[PDB]
Amino acid sequence: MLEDLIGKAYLESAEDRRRGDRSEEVEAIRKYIRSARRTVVPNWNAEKVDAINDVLRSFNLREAEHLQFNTNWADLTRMPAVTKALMALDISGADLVIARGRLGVPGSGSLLVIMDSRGRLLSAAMSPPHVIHSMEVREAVRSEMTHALERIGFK
Amino acid sequence: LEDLIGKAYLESAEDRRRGDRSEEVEAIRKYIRSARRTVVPNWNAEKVDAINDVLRSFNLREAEHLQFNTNWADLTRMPAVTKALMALDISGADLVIARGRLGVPGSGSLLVIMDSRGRLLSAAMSPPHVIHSMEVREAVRSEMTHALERIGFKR
Repeated sequence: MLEDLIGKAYLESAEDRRRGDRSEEVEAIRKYIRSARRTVVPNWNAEKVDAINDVLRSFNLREAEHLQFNTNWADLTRMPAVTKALMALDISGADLVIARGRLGVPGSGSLLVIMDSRGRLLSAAMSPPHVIHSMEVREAVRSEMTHALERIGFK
Repeated sequence: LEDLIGKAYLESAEDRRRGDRSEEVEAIRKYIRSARRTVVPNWNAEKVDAINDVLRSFNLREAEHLQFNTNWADLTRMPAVTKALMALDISGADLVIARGRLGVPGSGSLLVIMDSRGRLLSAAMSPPHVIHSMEVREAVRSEMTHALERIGFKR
């Protein structure tokens, strides 16, 4: 499904017919997520993985298995959350990856991403650095996971 | 920023990293305030004017904008980031602000603030317009506002 719609969207942009995202594209992202047989999270922290899984369960989505690899190494790259997600994909071969880490440079706060089996970005959500807005991490993760799904029309 | 990046990288490397530090977030704000030239690749006057209205309200120098075809960013995996990098590579500016698609078709919008070496300082997102009927200038205004307030700017 996603390849079909990407090919079509790419042709649209190429022919200057692109005027934003289309309801069928958003729907396909939801369908991809709902049908994913294996979802993996590289984050090892139980509070964060449990928060993610709490939210998935609340949307009737299959829970994520977590990996147990050193994820500090992602923090020496330009987009840590995305690097961590790609690491999870490359190790696991999963259909869906959900990962959380730093947005960009030190100081830039947090980004949670939902990525597909070929390394593409389906949705995401962010929080300010904790030093700017205090929020218990489990609630930050819960809200980011919720926002990442609701923003593409999940109920 | 490189001095703080070095120290943050050493923390992560040595298993001492526990989130972003106040001094790091402060450094990002300083970098943004000190920028000699801010460039926006988005050509749409409505989007550029909304960005500039926000910058002005935060006492920041307004962005110049580029005029080139930005549709082609939409054939890449992270269109907003691609667009920002294109703006940086053409302009040599100190600060780039760019808005475009987050990821795959259907994935909504991402606004990024990028430094002179292509690193991500801050960002903000909106759902696809089909999901949230926000007027686009309100979408861009709110994204620009969120991207600055999340790192501690005050209007």
